[PDB]
Amino acid sequence: HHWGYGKHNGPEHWHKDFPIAKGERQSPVDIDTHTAKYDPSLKPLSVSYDQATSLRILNNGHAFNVEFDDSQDKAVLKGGPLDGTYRLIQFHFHWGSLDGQGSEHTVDKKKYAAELHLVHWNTKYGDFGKAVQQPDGLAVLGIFLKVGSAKPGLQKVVDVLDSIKTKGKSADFTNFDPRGLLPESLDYWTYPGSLTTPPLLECVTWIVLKEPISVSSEQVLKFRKLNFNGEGEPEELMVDNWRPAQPLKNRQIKASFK
Ligand SMILES: N=C(N)NC(=N)NCc1ccc(S(N)(=O)=O)cc1
Ligand SMILES: [Zn+2]
Repeated sequence: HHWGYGKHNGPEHWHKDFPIAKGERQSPVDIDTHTAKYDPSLKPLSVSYDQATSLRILNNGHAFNVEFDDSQDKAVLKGGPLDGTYRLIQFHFHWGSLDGQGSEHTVDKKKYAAELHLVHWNTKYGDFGKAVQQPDGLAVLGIFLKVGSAKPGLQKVVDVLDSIKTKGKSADFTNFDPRGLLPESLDYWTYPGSLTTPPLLECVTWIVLKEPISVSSEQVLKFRKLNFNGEGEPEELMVDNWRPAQPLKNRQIKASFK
């Protein structure tokens, strides 16, 4: 009876195994655009993904992760609110059963169809596992997805999903360029938060881009053909794998723009 996104094991239950679920800096949050504070101390984001080395794509029963070689500074995030270098380890998405829901963060209470999370860890901590134990261990770049025109840089991801339909399946996924998932603008909001899944550790500097990317209906429909279940188990579509907005508490979200 492990955590997930059903009625019996979903977000409202997580606190029983992970009491930090009711902590002081949980994610995601609603971003009130009028109450976000423009912060002139914030720097432009530096996204350096030209040397990224994707390796594999995995259905882990919650989402699918596209994994990167994070043994060197090949794909790094710097600048913005950050004071170190953060290596890309994986990206994944959260999405809905319908286009009207799926994002984790919200903007003036609006839900997007999905949200991309590019997960990076602060190199001074040596490994991801050590970084998640630190208040500045991770930087997650969040990008909203809306349904409209196709995202050509997503299609390579979409097309491999049939090979990792069920929990525990992986497929080699080399030479994927994550630059093809970015919007035009790197304007962002930032705040201190948490992992949005168990163990819900309060280790993340969130950087949420203002400008969404557009994906096609057909692209997101392929996400919704994935399964939470393993092969040879009853089919449960992998949909609505998002945590809803959590209390802001003693935080003000900062804007890089205005
Ligand atoms: N490196 C990993 N595979 N990360 C992992 N253990 N899962 C940990 C993890 C990483 C990121 C997020 S999120 N949704 O806050 O971006 C949740 C959980
Ligand atoms: Zn995520």
